[PDB]
Amino acid sequence: ADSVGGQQVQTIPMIRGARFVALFNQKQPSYFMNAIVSLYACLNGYLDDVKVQYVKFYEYLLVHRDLGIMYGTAKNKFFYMYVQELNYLIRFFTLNSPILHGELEEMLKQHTHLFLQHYQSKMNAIKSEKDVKALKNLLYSCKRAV
Amino acid sequence: SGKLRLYKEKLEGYNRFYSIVKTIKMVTLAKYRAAQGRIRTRDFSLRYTELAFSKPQASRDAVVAAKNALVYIPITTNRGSCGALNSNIVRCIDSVVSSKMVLMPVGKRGIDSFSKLYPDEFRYGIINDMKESMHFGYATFVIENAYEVSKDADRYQVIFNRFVSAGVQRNAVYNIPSYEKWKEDLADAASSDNQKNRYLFANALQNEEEQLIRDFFDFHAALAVLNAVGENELSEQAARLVAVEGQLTNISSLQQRTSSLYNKTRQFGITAALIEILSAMSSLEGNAMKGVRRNKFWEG
Amino acid sequence: HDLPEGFEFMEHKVVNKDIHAPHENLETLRLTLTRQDEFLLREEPVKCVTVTGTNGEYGIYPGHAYKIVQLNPSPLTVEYTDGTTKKYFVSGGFAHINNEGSCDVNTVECTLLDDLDLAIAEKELAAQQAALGSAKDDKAKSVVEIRISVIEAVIAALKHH
Amino acid sequence: VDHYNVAQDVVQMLTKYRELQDIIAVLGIDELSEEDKLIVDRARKLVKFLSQPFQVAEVFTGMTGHYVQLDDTIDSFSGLLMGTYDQVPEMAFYMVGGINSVLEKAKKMAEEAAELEKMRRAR
Ligand SMILES: O=c1ccn([C@@H]2O[C@H](COP(=O)(O)OP(=O)(O)OP(=O)(O)O)[C@@H](O)[C@H]2O)c(=O)[nH]1
Repeated sequence: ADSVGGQQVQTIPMIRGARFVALFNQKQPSYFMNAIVSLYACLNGYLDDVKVQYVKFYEYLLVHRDLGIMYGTAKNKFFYMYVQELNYLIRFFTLNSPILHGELEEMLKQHTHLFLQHYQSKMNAIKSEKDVKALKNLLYSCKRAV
Repeated sequence: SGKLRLYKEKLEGYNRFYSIVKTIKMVTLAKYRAAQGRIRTRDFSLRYTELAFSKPQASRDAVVAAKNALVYIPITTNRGSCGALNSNIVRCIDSVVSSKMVLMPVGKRGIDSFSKLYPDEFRYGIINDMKESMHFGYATFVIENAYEVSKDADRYQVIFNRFVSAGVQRNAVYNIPSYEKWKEDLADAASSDNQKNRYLFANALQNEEEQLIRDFFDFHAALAVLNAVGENELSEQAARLVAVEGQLTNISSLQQRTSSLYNKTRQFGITAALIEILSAMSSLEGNAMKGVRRNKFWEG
Repeated sequence: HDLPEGFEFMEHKVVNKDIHAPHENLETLRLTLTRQDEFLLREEPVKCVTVTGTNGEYGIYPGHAYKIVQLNPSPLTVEYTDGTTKKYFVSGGFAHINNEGSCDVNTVECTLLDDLDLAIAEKELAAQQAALGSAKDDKAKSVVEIRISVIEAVIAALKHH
Repeated sequence: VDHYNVAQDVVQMLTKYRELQDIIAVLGIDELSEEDKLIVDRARKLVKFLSQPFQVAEVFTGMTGHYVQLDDTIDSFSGLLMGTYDQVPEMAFYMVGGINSVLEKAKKMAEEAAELEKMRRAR
């Protein structure tokens, strides 16, 4: 409310509120594991370096893709987002538990590092008449894809 | 119902008029506290400027003998909402109006207000964007233009606002006599016992060369202008914060008056609609007539 | 409708010593170093102050005679009774010295000599020197020479110590 | 997909423009940021570009109607959203058809403005 006029200053609470208010957009219901993981990542600051426009794309890669496996860097033994049966383990054991907390942070840290290094870097370097349109279409598709 | 929602729309606008004004209060409570540093670092630059120009003269003899032009340089704010500062300054200027009055007001509001009100005395005005700090260069720009407006001027007078405290903003006047009249008074303060406090100061200037004296005169004149604009800014931000409180309360009173009419309207609307329905119900009951009862009355 | 003069709100006036009065032995000079209506030092007791006026350098100690000095772009030294030194650099202004033991040095700009950079000062002189060669007219050359004088004074001031 | 995306962007811009209008009303257009004024300038063109003269309302309007194709509308709005026509005068979008009519009206506006300037110049 005070931000609207006066050049909003981006404190950490604001840096994370915007991501939360931009993860809330969705078209189809989200599987519990995908939703809880994404909220946890934004809660601990893994998206502070991610622009608000690319949050949906970041979430899509986290859910439907695996950057660590793509670049041969993943070290987690069992905690992978493609294991859809981890949902009940997460329900029984909270994310803030030694069983899952260690691997969860490792995956989020690795995924965040790869995304910033490879994808967002190219996004900020888009200068063309067709690439911009392709990027815009991609972001809109990811908005209603997860 | 539209009538009820008319009030709701009206209150909807009022409810956000407050938010925009509330954000403005926050904006103007940053700049007030940013310019509060002057409060600490003022009241010491103008010490020998007092001796140069401090002359508690009468308010009639100094304007009745206006042999040459008198150049007034009122200080006014660019943006409105400041309060009564500009209005008072205009009253202070209206009270001095003369045949030999030339105006070089400062600020967009000053230009617009003084251009329309006194149209054959206004010449042109100075405008500064409130982007940088009030510096010496701006003051030098005020003085240079003032001289070119009327070089053969009896006096150049700056009418500004002094910020005594957060809630006190008085009107102050720096009067700068031109070189000829200043050096004449400086000559009398030196030779004569009159003006004792200025005796040593005047003789210490007459010993030096003339160009130094002229530079001294211009330099201290600039400082006086710099103090006035600096103070007028601090009074401006302080006044706006106060004014932007008055608007909040006015917008709160309206919110309490349009809410009552909204809550009074819904109560009346419910009552009237219900009354209409019951009137129709009674009309259809009244028109109805019971027929002859076909029962065995004898067997009772 | 009489208006107050802007000096009535200022409560620190200048005290002048009547000429027909006994002398006092003073060991402290009350210095007031000011920039753009802001005092860097306020009635601050200093042992001595060294200032560069147009004629030359003046070393002002307590009891110095009444004088007005037109400063030039140059360093200014302030030495406290501790013997500790504080060096500023000024671009211009005036210095009023009173026989009562006060010195009010009002400058357009007064910056500690530490803040100034010698590397920046040197490259800037080179740029203005090229302009002075190609400076269109006499007025432009005079303005450029004003900058060079200040720059060389700054460069010389820092090279001194 | 392009049709859906363009429509949503238009709606969002119009919604934002209405909120910014309150600030323009209270603070003024000057106090809006660089981004906000670009939304304002683009949104106003959208508001006027939605208008269209119908072939049956010639008597009411006094101008010939236009029949805009679906593809032309999508492309015209898509370019407007991304600022392809930021330099076009605002009134060029008022009571016209496709983008081509906008350019023609802007050209006509430029010509008459030049004539007025020439008349003033002679004076
Ligand atoms: O031909 C002259 C004579 C005098 N003067 C000027 O008149 C003034 C007389 O100054 P003073 O007589 O009061 O003192 P002083 O010689 O000690 O002055 P400084 O060099 O210490 O400043 C000085 O400022 C001197 O430069 C000239 O400029 N030209």
